[PDB]
Amino acid sequence: SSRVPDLLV
Amino acid sequence: SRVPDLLV
Amino acid sequence: GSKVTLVKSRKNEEYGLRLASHIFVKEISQDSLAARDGNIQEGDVVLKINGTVTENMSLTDAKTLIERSKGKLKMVVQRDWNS
Amino acid sequence: GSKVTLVKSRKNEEYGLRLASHIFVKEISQDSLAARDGNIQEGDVVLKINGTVTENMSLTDAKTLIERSKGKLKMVVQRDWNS
Repeated sequence: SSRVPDLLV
Repeated sequence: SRVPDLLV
Repeated sequence: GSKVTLVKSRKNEEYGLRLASHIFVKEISQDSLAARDGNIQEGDVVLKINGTVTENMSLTDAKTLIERSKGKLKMVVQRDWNS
Repeated sequence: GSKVTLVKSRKNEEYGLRLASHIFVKEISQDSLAARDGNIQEGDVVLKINGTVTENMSLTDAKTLIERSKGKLKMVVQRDWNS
């Protein structure tokens, strides 16, 4: 994945 | 769901 | 990994695709709440967060659903080999 | 089919989840450009659209990526591992 950051929770 | 599929 | 090219012959044509999205568990951190839970696994497709269907939902909207309940996170997940 | 409840014990505690998204081909219309192409199958994950990687992207993001190319559409698709 790139450009859209991941969702870290 | 409330969010519809994307049709193209 | 297959490159595909679809070329229209008219402006009003359609490609013929119904696209959808799934949210999935990409990684679980070591020594984390998720790591220690028996019921959630890397690869799991998340069907619901805190009572809300996540089918076709953006990660931005998923983040707001998660932040809504401070302290607890309820989900329904499905094994990737079951979806 | 699997219920998950993760309960924080501290305010700054994390869940330990990295959640990502996959856009996938839910359905292909009969006799369509996509159907007649042969290289796309239902279940395929869309990895790239008009030269841009799609991972973590929303269906809205994909729609503008698709509309960027006026008459034509390029993608990279990949089989669902469990098909």
